[PDB]
Amino acid sequence: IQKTPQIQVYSRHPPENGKPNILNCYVTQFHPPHIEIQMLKNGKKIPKVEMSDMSFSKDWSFYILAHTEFTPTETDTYACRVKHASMAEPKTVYWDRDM
Amino acid sequence: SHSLRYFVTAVSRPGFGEPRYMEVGYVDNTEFVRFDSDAENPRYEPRARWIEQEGPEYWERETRRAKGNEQSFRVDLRTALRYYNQSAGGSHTLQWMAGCDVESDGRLLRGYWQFAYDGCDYIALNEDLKTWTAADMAAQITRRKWEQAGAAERDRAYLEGECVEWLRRYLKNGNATLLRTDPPKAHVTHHRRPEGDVTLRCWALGFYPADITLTWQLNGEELTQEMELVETRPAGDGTFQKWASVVVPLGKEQKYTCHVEHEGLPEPLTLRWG
Amino acid sequence: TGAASFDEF
Repeated sequence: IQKTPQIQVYSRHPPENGKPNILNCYVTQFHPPHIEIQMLKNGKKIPKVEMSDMSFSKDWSFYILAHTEFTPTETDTYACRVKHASMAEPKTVYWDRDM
Repeated sequence: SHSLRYFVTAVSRPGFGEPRYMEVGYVDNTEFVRFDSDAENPRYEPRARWIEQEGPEYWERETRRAKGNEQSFRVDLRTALRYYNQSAGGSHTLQWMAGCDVESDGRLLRGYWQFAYDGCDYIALNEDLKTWTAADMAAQITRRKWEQAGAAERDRAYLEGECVEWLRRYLKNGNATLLRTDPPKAHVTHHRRPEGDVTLRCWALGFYPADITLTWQLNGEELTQEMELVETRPAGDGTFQKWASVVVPLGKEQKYTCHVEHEGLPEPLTLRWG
Repeated sequence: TGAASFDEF
């Protein structure tokens, strides 16, 4: 009746400081479908965040790809914050330059 | 084999609007069409360049089909409330997957017409395309209705006919992207752990299609049992990413090999921390 | 093209 989402945060292209890129937040295996996904930079919300269509997998569980434009720097910290009915509190996953 | 699949969802949200209705269509793992009841002017829309070739009649018919399914799913949701004695205050989900797998030949391999209510199996057309499997006493009511209506034969005719025919036409029109290969570009990274040993992470980037095998080896042994693997994930441009890591002693980097096997490669790759 | 769901629960 209720499934906790799995989250991965990663870049479209290998990161290079000062060069524009796209940051992906791939959220999968959740139910029900209602979900809130936002992307952060140093704790602050990123204004434009575009999402793929939501779909479901062979097991009836939902997935979606959120993404945004970002220019990675040496010092800036990026994250994906996911709010879902299966979780008491929103879940934040931080971007790792080698994951 | 290749597949054409339609993934349909209806979700009630009582007190914040009419139920939301969605359809998304895929050839293989590639999304080509979508309908969403929340859009301004809800209509079937292209989601790949190759489907844009279809003329206006295609879009008008697919739109009317989705709107018909939408009305029909909203009745299904109300019916499910009566069958399960649920109130009209709770949010509920109805999912449907229909489509076909065809061989390289072009003949049908498997048809699919299956429903779920609140993320649980409800009713499915059997592999024979003749009979239904109801998952509970409520779905048995629906099965009885559908057998009396001759639903199974109508649906078998779609799965064996239109579905197979349209997949073959989509594979031809979208030949360029659907049936291509792109090789994985691979590299190995290196991270000193505080325990005194290192993480070797093997990347595979920009490959199409999604099928790939990443493995680490120590002197030809497969190390399947001790390898961290992420799920293959979309880069958001039609290509896929994947990595596999291992932990190795600090001086023994050169003894481990990553192997990448993919359709796009002329030869499987062998990498090492350099 | 997708399927029509003529049959209700």
